[PDB]
Order: sequence, then structure tokens, then C-alpha cells
Amino acid sequence: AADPNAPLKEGLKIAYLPKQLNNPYTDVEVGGGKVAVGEIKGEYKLVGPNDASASSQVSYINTLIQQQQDVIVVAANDPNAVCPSLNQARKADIKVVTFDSDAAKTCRDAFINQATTQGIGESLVKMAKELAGGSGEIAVLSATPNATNQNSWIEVMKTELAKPENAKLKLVKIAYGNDDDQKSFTEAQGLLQSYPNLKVIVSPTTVGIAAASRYVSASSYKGKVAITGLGLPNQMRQYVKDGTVKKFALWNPADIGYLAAYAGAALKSGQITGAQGEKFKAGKLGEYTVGAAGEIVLGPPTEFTAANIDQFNF
Repeated sequence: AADPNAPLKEGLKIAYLPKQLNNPYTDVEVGGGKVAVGEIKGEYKLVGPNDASASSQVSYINTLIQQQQDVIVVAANDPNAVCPSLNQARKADIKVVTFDSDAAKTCRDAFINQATTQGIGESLVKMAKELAGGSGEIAVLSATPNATNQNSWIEVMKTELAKPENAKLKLVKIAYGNDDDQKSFTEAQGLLQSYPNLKVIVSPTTVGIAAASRYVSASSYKGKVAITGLGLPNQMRQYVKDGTVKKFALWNPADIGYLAAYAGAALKSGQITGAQGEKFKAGKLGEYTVGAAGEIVLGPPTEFTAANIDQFNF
């Protein structure tokens, strides 16, 4: 019973509960929510544990319920631990939008996903293919062997590589840097020594791509091997500006928070319910169509280059 013509309500109380307060990435993320909330003339609130807090997310959700927020935007640390309190909120007609990390499907109205695993894996292979000039060896520098996210992205990369059009690209090795600066550095060195014909190292970890770039930048492989992957714009800027890295991907965290506010407002205003195929407007981000199980995908990964790297600060 979505009414696309229902007006977005003013004065909505929209609260954000990230995984951890007070880090640059998270600040940019919820800061985007603050902008969107101001646009729709709502009231913005930020709560959450800090670095040396041992408080559960449940304690914060319960607080937001008692404060009678209209929308709770939350990055769930555990998909199920938050369910009882989130569903208590929804029983009180509070709309619940997860972001970054999702809760069990039955404990929120919508999930803002910054990029799908398909999107990420496609982008990694697409960038690798361009940098390799259409053919040649590539290697992955990953996080830990059991890393859930990287393992998903790598599986998508493999499915992509198995397509007829990517037949000339060969994945020769996956190395693990364990999201550790020094190990990632040494593993990058190891890849280049072991595979003299290597064209691209793809590192789908912010730690890993920075460490590989730092190695390549100060080695004899500068200009001779490409480095791409998933990186943080501020950490990667010096390597983009010095020519070591031409292209890499991630997403704009501010848009995640911004999109979450509009989705939450659309839910609370009756424009959408979270059913697949429903459409709504999200300000500067344009029109969105809700996907399966209430997932709303921000878009394909954002590509960073010298042409646009100063446009972002995180």
C-alpha cells in the first residue's frame, strides 16, 4: 500500500547509530545523513559507542526508542542481537533502516547497501582489465584467508574472469596481507618477485592497496606494474598524485547516510514500505528502486582518479 504521491513529512526525528563514533570515515558517513535531514527539515541525532566503550548497540537502540525517534538508521554489528529491540521500535511505528552492515531481514524495513558484491567484483575486474591493456597476469592481495567480504569479492572476480570476454586475463595468485600494513607491504613485494610478468595487483582492502602502492612507489616496478583495488581517498591521494595508482574504487560514505535519511523518511511518510520494485526520490541522488528483501543499493562503486580525487576527503 505504498503511496508514491504522499508528501515527505517535515519534522521527522532521524537518529544515526554507526558501528563506532569518532573516526573520519564514520564522521563523513553520518554527516551525509545530517545534510539530508536538514534538507527535509527533520531533526538529526547521532548516538553510539566510542573506541573504548564496551556498551552494546542494543543499549543505544533502546535509548532511541524511549526518545521517540521516527527513524533509526543503524549499522548492525551483529545481524540478530539487535532484532528484539529493533522490532520493538518497529512495533512503535519507528522505521528502521540499516546501513553498511545489515540486520536479519525481519528486523528492519530497508537496508542501504553501499555497493553489491557483484558491483564490487565487476569493478575490480573491469579496472584490472583496463590497466593490463586487455590481457596478462593479475594477482590479488587480500585481507585474511577467512575475510568474509574479501572472499565474496574474490568469488565474484572469479565468476567475471570466467566469462569469454575476460579469457585473456589470468588470475595467477591470491596473497593475504591480513589487513596489516607491514605484511601487506611484504606480500606485495613477494608477488612482484614471484611473477615477473605480472601486470596488475588488485587489492580489495584499504590497508592492502596502500601498502602495495607504497612498495611499488619506492621500487623498480614503478610504472611497470599497475595497482588497483579498494582504497581510502586521503590515504591513497599521494599515490594517485605521484602516478603509482591511476584508478581504484570504493564509495562515498556521505551518500550512504544521505540515502538512508531519504529512505527512512519515505518509509515514515508512507511513500514506500520496503517491498521490492517500489520507487522513491532521494534528493541529489535521484530515483531509487527497492530491491529484494528491502535492499536499496547506493549504486555501482565510485571510481577514484587524479581527475576527481580532491573532490573527496576521507
